[PDB]
Amino acid sequence: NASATPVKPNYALKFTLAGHTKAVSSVKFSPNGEWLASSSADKLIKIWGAYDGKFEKTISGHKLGISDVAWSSDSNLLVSASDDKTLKIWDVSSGKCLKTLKGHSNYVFCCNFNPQSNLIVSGSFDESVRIWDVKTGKCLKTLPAHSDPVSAVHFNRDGSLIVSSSYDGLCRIWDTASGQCLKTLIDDNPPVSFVKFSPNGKYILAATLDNTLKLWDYSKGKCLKTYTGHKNEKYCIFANFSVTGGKWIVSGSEDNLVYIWNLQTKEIVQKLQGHTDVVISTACHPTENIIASAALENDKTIKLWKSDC
Ligand SMILES: Cc1cc(=O)c(C(=O)NCc2c(F)cc(-c3ccccc3)cc2F)nn1-c1cccnc1
Repeated sequence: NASATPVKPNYALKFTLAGHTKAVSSVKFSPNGEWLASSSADKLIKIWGAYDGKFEKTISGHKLGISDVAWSSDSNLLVSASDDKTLKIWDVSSGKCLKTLKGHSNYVFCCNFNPQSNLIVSGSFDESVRIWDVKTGKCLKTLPAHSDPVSAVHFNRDGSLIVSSSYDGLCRIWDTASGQCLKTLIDDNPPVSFVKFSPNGKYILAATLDNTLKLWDYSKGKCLKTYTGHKNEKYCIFANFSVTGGKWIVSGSEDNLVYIWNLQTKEIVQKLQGHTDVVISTACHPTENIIASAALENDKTIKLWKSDC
């Protein structure tokens, strides 16, 4: 009683990046592919070579831990989101703080530039989404987005839309220009710990704290794919579309592994072993089949992985 008679990636460890003194929170590749930025509970941002993993510099100034970091499209600026209730805009070359973005009334959890990089979007424990002017550092809009902390914020491919997620169990799609809510994605209502648009902007990938990732057609409000087998019941774990080779979904996990799924078949195709604590963050290199992963305080390292597809 059995059946009658696709390629997988082969990610392998290349480098372990040590230096953070507390849990890592977020890793992001620069758009130019040259750098990896890491944020940590240790209040620091570190910059590493994306290709050889070589430590470049520490950027300091936040008064408390950092949950997230994000690059401008020209790779020249970073924004960071901190428990000190601020975001900071950094000149990466000089390491200098250009602007402190003040307005959130509690921890800032998540941040992103728009592709244009004239705006920053932030989400906070204060349950709001804010849109900031990069040039002036002024808050342009406060969206009453959620009824629990905002876990993720992301612009789509042309900057016209924002997606937000919250532990309130909702994903919302916002019109950037007006700040008006275009769509709420909702029955079981598990907390939403992470969301991002697909690179093509047609789909959103949402992580829920029932050990599940789902690919939504948000226009149709229909779930097209489900990815599971990993552990996620507590943390905001960054997930990704890997598009440089085979079409994969990449995520961290509370079982200390990096999970890679076939986007179409939803099968687990790789589990990357090596981290010694929760893998809180994954990132995919913009041009090469390279993954960065980072872990919580029993580990505190970033790992770089390479695949042939
Ligand atoms: C060039 C390019 C290549 C990509 O692989 C993607 C992208 O989004 N890939 C993820 C992806 C997919 F591979 C397939 C499905 C899917 C789901 C159900 C049924 C049928 C298909 C959904 C997905 F989200 N995007 N771009 C891109 C990049 C920048 C601006 N425009 C486009």
